[PDB]
Amino acid sequence: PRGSHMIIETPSKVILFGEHAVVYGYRAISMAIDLTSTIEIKETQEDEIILNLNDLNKSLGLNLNEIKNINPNNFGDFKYCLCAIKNTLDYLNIEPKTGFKINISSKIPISCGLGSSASITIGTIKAVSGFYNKELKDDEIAKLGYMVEKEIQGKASITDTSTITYKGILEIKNNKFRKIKGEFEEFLKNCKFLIVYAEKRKKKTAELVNEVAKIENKDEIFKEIDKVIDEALKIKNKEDFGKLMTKNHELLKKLNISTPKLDRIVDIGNRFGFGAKLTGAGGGGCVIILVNEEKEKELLKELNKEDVRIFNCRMMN
Repeated sequence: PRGSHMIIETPSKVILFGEHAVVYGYRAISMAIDLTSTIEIKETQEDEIILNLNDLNKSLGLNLNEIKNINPNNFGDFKYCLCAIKNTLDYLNIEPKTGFKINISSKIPISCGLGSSASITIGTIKAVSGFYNKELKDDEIAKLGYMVEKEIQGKASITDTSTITYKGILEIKNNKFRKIKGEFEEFLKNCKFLIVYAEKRKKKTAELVNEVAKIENKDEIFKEIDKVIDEALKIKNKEDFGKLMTKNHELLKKLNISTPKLDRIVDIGNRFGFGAKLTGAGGGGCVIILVNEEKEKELLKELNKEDVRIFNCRMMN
C-alpha cells in the first residue's frame, strides 16, 4: 500500500479446553483467532513517545528520557503497551534517539478470557522492533510478552502471549507448550466459531481461581476435563467436538465458576450450534460456540434476542 506506515495486526486467543485445570498441572488447549488488534507506529520527530488508544479516544505523551524509567501500573489503559515499549527497548539495547507515535485499535472484547492485553503487547513488541528494523524471533517475542505480563501482574502464564505469538493450536501444560499440527489443526481450519460476550466479568481471575481452590471434587473433575482433551485430540467430526465442548462446560459448571447467563448462552449454543462452553475464568465473560453451518442463521437469530455481543472468528494460521 502506497506510503503505508508500519502496521502490526496480531491475533486474539481462546482456551478450548482445560481452563482451570492448567493451574494444577493438567493440559489446556488454546487457539489463536481472527479477532485482532492493530498497532501502527510512525515517526514524529518532536522528541517524545505518543500513545493513541483510538477505540477509547485517549492519548498519552511522554518524553524519550522517561520511558525506561516509567512504572507501567501508573498509566492505566496504556500500561501494557507502555510496558511492551520499555521492555522491547532495553532488550534490544536501544536508547531512542527519535520520537514516534503509536495508534492502537482492537476488535477484541476485554476481560472475557480472550487475551486482549497480550495481543496489544505482542503487536507492540513487534511494532517497536520493526520500527528499528531489528526483528526478533518468535522465541524472544513470546518471552518478552510473558515478561510484560509478569511485570504488570505479580506472576504470569505463557498461554496468551505464546498462543498469540506462535498462533494456531497449542497444548499447554506446566508453563511449557507443545504446538499442535497435523490432522487436528486441519479439522479446526474448517470450523467456524462464535465468540459471545455474554456478560461483564465482575470478578478477578485470582478470585475465581481461589473459589475453584475450595472445591472438594476439583481434581476429580479436572481428570474428566483431561479425559475430554484426550478425546478431542483424536477428534474428526464437528458433532463430536461440539459435544465435547458442552461436556467441558458442564464440568466447568461443576466448579461453579459459571453463571446463569453463560449457561443460558451455552444452551442456545447447544441447541443451534454443535456445542459451546464458557472460556477462561468464569466470572461471566464470553462463550465459545461451534457453528453448525446448516443452522447458523437460526443460531444468530436466537442469540440476537439475548442481551449480548457476538463475534465471528476462526483459528488464525
